[PDB]
Amino acid sequence: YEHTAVMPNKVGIPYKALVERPGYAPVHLQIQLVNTRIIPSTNLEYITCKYKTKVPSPVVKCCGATQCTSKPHPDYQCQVFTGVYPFMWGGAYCFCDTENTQMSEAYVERSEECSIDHAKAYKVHTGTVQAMVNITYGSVSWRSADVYVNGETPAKIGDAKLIIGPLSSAWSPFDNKVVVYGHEVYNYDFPEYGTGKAGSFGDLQSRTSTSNDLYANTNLKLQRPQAGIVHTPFTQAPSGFERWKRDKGAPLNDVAPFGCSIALEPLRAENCAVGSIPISIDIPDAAFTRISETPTVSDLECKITECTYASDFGGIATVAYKSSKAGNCPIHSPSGVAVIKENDVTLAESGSFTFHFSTANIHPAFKLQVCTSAVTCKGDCKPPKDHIVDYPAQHTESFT
Amino acid sequence: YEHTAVMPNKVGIPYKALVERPGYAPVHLQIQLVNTRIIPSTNLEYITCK
Repeated sequence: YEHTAVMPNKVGIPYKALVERPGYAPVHLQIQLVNTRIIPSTNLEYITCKYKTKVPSPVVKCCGATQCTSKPHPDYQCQVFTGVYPFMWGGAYCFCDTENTQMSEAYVERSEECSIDHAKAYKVHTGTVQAMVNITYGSVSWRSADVYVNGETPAKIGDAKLIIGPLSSAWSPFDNKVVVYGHEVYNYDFPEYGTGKAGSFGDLQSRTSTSNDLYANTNLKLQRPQAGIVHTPFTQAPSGFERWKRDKGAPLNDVAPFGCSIALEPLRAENCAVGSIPISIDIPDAAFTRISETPTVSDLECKITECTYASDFGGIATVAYKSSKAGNCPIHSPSGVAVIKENDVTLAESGSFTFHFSTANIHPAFKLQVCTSAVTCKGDCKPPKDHIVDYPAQHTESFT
Repeated sequence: YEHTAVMPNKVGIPYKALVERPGYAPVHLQIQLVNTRIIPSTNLEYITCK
């Protein structure tokens, strides 16, 4: 009843296996993986965005110098100039000709746009993956269970209880350093907090949008106003966050192999088809029925009808059933050569019922198990010319 | 599927060909040539009369 089985990690591929429960009628299983969310553990480092040089009003003493003070503003650049003669609309501003001094100061403050648009640095750990599994086994034909991958957690939705994982591959598309920009994910190597070079990425680094303190290395340097005019000419490197926005690499959600996609989320990488899962499930004995009730289908034979050497269910075959009583009968092929989309067939008195399947061998010689009745369906297949189908469901490529 | 086939250039004959695309039932096709006009390119030279 406790059917342990390793399962390939695919999303849209069934796992219709058969339970070889002694003393009772065998019961088919069926497992599907809707999602394979990874959700690695993450730790935010800092957020960067365009900055705004909030330059306050200059201090202009008409006759006399004025020493500046080292204010605690981030990247607070202050410098005093000498020998200035500012004009304004109302005429010349002072009667002195050399004692005029200007005290110009400027500091970098994060732009108002940071509230909505801002990159996010992230350092990630291994984390723990989760999956949504649908199991339509036996006669219940339904399940809607969210499960983990750790090799301890039971999942007991409906009547059956089972345990999943751990994954065979520790492959994580995320790197140790991950940069998230609004909706797309880039595995860019942000240097560290409080060390960004001016002009490059992370010129302005804030711990959090709420955090008041930040790290603004913009190489801001004021210069003398020209021709006696009241303003604050400041020379600084162009916004580093503006750069790398128009020349960033391909997002990780567009270069991650194994068909894995990401989202603005706990950063799960869903549908990351890789490795296998050691699935173990405990079927309740209630679903089991006495073996003495299943009709006998011995002395039957299998005939191939038309097999296509393709990926979709192009293979069909007719089975000449030789039964005694009437009832349901699970069908399954223990061999991985062929996969049968058909799940249950009712048996009449010496009837014949076609079924569909798919295979990957030119001359498929696969065992067919029919409610405790073995038969080999040997035949021939033909490759298709119009290779236009859904994604392959045979998942059995090997030597042919 | 793309049933490529050479058939004789005749008028009164069905070209009963089967389409054996795997996965589906074969279907027959009938082809007949009612007309075989050639219509070569021409260029008027001149006109003569009594």
